Amino acid sequence: PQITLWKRPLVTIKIGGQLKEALLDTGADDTVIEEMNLPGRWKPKMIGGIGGFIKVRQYDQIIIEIAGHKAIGTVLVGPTPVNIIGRNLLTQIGATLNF
Amino acid sequence: PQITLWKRPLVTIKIGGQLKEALLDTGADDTVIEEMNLPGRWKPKMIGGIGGFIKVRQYDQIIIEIAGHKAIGTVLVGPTPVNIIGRNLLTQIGATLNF
Ligand SMILES: CC(C)[C@H](NC(=O)[C@H](C)NC(=O)OCc1ccccc1)C(=O)N[C@@H](Cc1ccccc1)[C@@H](O)[C@H](O)[C@H](Cc1ccccc1)NC(=O)[C@@H](NC(=O)[C@H](C)NC(=O)OCc1ccccc1)C(C)C
Ligand SMILES: Cc1ccc(S(=O)(=O)NC(=O)NC2CCN(c3nccc(C(F)(F)F)n3)CC2)cc1
Repeated sequence: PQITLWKRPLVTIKIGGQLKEALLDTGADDTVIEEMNLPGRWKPKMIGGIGGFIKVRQYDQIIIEIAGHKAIGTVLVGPTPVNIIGRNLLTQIGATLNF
Repeated sequence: PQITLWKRPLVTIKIGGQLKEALLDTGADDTVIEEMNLPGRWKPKMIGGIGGFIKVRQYDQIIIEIAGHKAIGTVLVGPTPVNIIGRNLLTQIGATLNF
């Protein structure tokens, strides 16, 4: 695809039989989601935001379809105001910024 | 150019006749920049993201060069831990997410 940026880059993501939407986010080191019935336990983490720092729940080896493409990685769950797909998962599906 | 994303996409910018580096941020609705005086009048605004909210001086019709591409737009001035060229100005230089 070749997505223009006049609106938010929200794409259909799927994860362990859960259809959702998410934000392709070139300024996000990590992928961060609001909830999902993920692999039980989670090693805790801290992530950096514009308005301070938040505590999240890290889950690894996570299979996720993004916009068609398959991806494997580290989905954090945290108090995010929108499902964010960061560079860790954007790399694998070949996603690049262009101008 | 075509920017892969294994690292942060920081680029050279020129703003207020001052050279900076700044992160190309497709999740950001607005453009946010660290302290500096710009010309013209500002008006208060709060923006929010991860961690919570910050306060900003919003400036308008602010001429800005980005990886050597000219652009007029709204630019927010406030204490971000990083300069962010969000979607408002990305649409001007013709930026797209390609995969
Ligand atoms: C996703 C995170 C991992 C990411 N943070 C990082 O990658 C940081 C630097 N690194 C990191 O987490 O590494 C691990 C760690 C941290 C420190 C040391 C060791 C361990 C991040 O906060 N990403 C943001 C940029 C950033 C990075 C460096 C430091 C400061 C800010 C935007 O790209 C990202 O797009 C966010 C997510 C998002 C998108 C849209 C909606 C709300 C939040 N947007 C924003 O912060 C922007 N806000 C918006 O687009 C609009 C204007 N506001 C909004 O819709 O907010 C309403 C909202 C606020 C409050 C609660 C409910 C709703 C923007 C203006 C800066
Ligand atoms: C391989 C390939 C090359 C070129 C193209 S394109 O057709 O010249 N450009 C384009 O289509 N832009 C927009 C429309 C489709 N869209 C999108 N693309 C993928 C996945 C999702 C979804 F649903 F999950 F959200 N949405 C937004 C961008 C296509 C394919």
